Amino acid sequence: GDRVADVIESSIGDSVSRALTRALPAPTGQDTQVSSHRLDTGKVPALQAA
Amino acid sequence: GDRVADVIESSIGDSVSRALTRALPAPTGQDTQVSSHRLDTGKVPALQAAEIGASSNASDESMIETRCVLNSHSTAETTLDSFFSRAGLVGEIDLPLEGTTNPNGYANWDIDITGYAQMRRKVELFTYMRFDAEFTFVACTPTGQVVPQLLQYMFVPPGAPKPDSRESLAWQTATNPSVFVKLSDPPAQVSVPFMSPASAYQWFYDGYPTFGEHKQEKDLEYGACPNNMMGTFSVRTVGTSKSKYPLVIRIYMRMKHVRAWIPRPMRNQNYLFKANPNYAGNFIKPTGASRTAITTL
Amino acid sequence: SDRVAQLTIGNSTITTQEAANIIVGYGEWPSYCSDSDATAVDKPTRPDVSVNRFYTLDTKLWEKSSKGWYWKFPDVLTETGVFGQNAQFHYLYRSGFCIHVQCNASKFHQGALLVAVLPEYVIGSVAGGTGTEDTHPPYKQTQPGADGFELQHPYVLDAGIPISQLTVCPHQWINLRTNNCATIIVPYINALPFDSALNHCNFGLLVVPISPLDYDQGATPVIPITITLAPMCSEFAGLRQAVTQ
Amino acid sequence: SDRVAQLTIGNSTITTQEAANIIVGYGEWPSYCSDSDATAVDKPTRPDVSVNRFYTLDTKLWEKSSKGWYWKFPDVLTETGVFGQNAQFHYLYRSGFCIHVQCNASKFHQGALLVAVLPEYVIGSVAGGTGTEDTHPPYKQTQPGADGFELQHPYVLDAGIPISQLTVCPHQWINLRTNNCATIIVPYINALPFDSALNHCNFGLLVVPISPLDYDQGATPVIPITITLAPMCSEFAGLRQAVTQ
Amino acid sequence: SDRVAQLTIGNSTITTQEAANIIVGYGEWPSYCSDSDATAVDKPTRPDVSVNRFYTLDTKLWEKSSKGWYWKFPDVLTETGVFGQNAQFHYLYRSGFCIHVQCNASKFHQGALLVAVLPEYVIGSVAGGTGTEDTHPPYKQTQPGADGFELQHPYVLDAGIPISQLTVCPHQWINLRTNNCATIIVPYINALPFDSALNHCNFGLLVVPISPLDYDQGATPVIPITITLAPMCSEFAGLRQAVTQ
Ligand SMILES: CCCCCCCCCCCCC/C=C/[C@H](O)[C@H](N)CO
Repeated sequence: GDRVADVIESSIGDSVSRALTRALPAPTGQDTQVSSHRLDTGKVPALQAA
Repeated sequence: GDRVADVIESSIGDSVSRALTRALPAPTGQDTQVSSHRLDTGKVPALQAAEIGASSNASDESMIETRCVLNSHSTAETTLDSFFSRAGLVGEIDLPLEGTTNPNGYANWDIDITGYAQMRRKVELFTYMRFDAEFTFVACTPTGQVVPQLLQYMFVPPGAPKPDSRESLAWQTATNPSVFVKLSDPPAQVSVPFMSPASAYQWFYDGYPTFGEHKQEKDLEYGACPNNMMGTFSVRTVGTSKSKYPLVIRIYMRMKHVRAWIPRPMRNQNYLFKANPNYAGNFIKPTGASRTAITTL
Repeated sequence: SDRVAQLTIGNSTITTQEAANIIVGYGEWPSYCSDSDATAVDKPTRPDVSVNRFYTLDTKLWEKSSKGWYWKFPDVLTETGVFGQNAQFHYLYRSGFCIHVQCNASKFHQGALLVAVLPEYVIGSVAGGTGTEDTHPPYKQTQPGADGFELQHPYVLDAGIPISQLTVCPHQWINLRTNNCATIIVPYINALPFDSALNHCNFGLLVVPISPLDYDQGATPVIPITITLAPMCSEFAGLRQAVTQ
Repeated sequence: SDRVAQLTIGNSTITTQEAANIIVGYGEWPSYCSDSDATAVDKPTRPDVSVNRFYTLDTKLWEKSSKGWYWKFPDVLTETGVFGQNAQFHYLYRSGFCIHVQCNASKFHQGALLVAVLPEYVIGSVAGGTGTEDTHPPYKQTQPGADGFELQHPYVLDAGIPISQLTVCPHQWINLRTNNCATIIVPYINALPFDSALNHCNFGLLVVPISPLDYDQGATPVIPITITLAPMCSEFAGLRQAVTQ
Repeated sequence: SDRVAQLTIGNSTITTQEAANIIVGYGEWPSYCSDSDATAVDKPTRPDVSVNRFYTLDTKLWEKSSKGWYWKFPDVLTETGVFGQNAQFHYLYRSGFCIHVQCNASKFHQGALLVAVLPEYVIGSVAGGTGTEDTHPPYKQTQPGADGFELQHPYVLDAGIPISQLTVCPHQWINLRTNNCATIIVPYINALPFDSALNHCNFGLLVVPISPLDYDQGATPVIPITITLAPMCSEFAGLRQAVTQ
């Protein structure tokens, strides 16, 4: 049987496909919520990294 | 009393030594735990900074895929007493019949373990050492023959009168400890306590023992520690007439109950003088062997 | 959070924006002598803020061909300020230290300094080269003062000990690419609760460039190394008339 | 916390200090074949650490006039180490991959690499220019091996597909101003649970410089691009005598 | 967390990656006039997004011998967009402001700009040098418009007030070594709840280089200074036919 730790704790055989995303229903286009002027530092949605 | 805030709240007098580390038992080498492939960002055990001055703490598990190994290798033999409690030559006394060194049948050996590199390199690894001593005296003729000669070993503490002749009055040993053995007997063996005025012997003393100008005549006083001058060893052939046999006496020292402080780099140059770190200036040799090129073995 | 630091003691403050953490010598902070360790019966004096302050003693110029320098403690302060006055008037001595070596360069300079603290750093002579001459280092070399002393053979540290094993002592690296300062806090290291501040040097500080300084022609050629240090928990005992050496 | 990363697998470790996060191909980690998806009846071999390790296969030099290069998987490893030996001895194949492209420069260099993974990247010929000739790419071009192959027309990727839409595939950008490495984790992408590791190439990796490399004269002119990759969850089945191609 | 910032208002967004926090003038955000402070009986118009947006009005070139420039508010916007149209059609005026000065350079450039907001910045003349001539500044100097005006004697700010004490007003420093932008949010500063947007200038913005710009020959010699600003909580009242000046 399995007596060595590297076999007992081994992840070999884990056939589940870890999916970081899950499908969500979207019958219509996304709604647009109210926004106001926002003047703050440190936090910046505009600057991204492609 | 204390009424001002800077005195009431003062930390002056706090004699506790804040120690960031505490000793933990470690009878055996550390076990190796199971590890698996690890693919993550932001966290990185491999990259370290020797810049800080601390040894890198990266483990086997954090670098490569390791198995589970129960390490039962004992660490007992690397302890201070295991490493140091082995008798080794520290001094040699010659008692010739006709000679210029000791033709009087006696010899005074100033106690110092720096006369032989084998012992000196081991003891000099630490700055401060506190230990007991066990001295064994192996005496024989230059041909290795044992002869029926009766000897006296006297311990002469610093300040006690040094014998000046084989029949000197100092040999009455009314206060000094003395050992009377024959060469046919097994080598004499005694235990010597920690006799230094300091709390620990210091092999390196970066200073001078007395005040004043240190001119050329008063220049040998550098590096000499009076707290290590444990005294003189006096040996003589017990008799009024000259001994029939020439004798050479080897003194072996074995530390025990050893405590050590302040490790320092191990010597890598040939020793030249007792109680002196002098080295051959023109003959400075590398610590290890060399090779023709760095890209080949 | 680890690169910026500020050390304040007494009436002096030292700041740094490219620090590399702080090394506590042998994992032990400086502390006053306990009553079970003290041997002198007279009450010691603890001047506190008048002596526990950062002293900037001298500035050494790092060059592409420099061999290294070393300073002796508390020799460097035996003739500096109220600390030196107390060390001269008092026979006994006990203190820790906080050594801050400054060496700042640009992002286009390179080089590495090994800043280490070696207790009881006994300096030996070259023994006349061959080794048949029983020489001793002069007073100006065993007790260099505030000017320090340039090593002749940094490989053996002028004492027959390889510098490759010097890192076993409390040490920090000044690698100009990352950090421009090294901070070492050294407690009192001696076999005695007190000792003479003039005759005995508890430890020696070594600053040896392991990787030679380099830079293309045009950059600032003067790269100074400045030693700043502050005694910690200083005690003095055995007052008498002042003694100069 | 996102710029420094360390990838360890098998007995190999790859570090990076200017990373740009990790892309998981199609949001799916490599995994072993489920018993409801497997079709072969023989028990597959899973050598684990002997094959799941980072292989550094070749180094390409980025130049101001480079067009781009592509590699085929697992062709690049069909002749490398225990993984190649297993792929030769076993008919069936299944594995994921973790591709780490290294391209390091200085703060005065500029340029952008597009590192993308295109499954079933079928290479086409130029059809004799006019298109009246029914040519096929040679064996050395369809299966370039560990040396990769330089694209002739990177705009169409030598396959009639614009590179402007290549970003729809799992991709990362090596823009020398910020990051010097691109990490892409690609699961097994095929219509079959297992396939031949020699005949079929599951996907092709493309490294095409979109913004040309530039630097003033005097800076380091050799900017190498090194591909490092590690199979993940590798399986093999259908053992027989070794087959070289 | 303090160096990167994004200001969005109306339909305009201004970003910055080397910001130096945000200064709120006198610790007070712009707000609408309270009913206990208003004196006009007509209902004011609050166009909101059509006027509360970032206007980029002009670009000034910073030189090694520049003396400094100043702008008058809301003069700079009396002739710009829907805000200018409303200011022309309406007698009364009330608004705050958010002034964002952009001045970007490289890591090898040096210099410091003092960006300050001085309410009721009355410009005086040189009085013919000796001071015996009772001159007044021309219309083009008291109301420079969107082009601003270059200071003649920045030491006295052309008004007999030393610039050394200008920091008592809401101010930020553009030191090219660290930050390339200065953000000042100024509420309505007047002794009246409303005032004419044409005749009265509530405050003047001063951009004076205190440390001269410097750089070795070869670097980019054109270092522009761009002023971007956005009215906040703008109100208007007393509508009539448009008035141009
Ligand atoms: C039969 C009586 C024997 C008495 C043995 C006394 C030995 C005491 C042990 C330590 C002896 C000092 C060893 C040398 C210390 C320093 O390295 C040197 N003094 C250097 O100056």
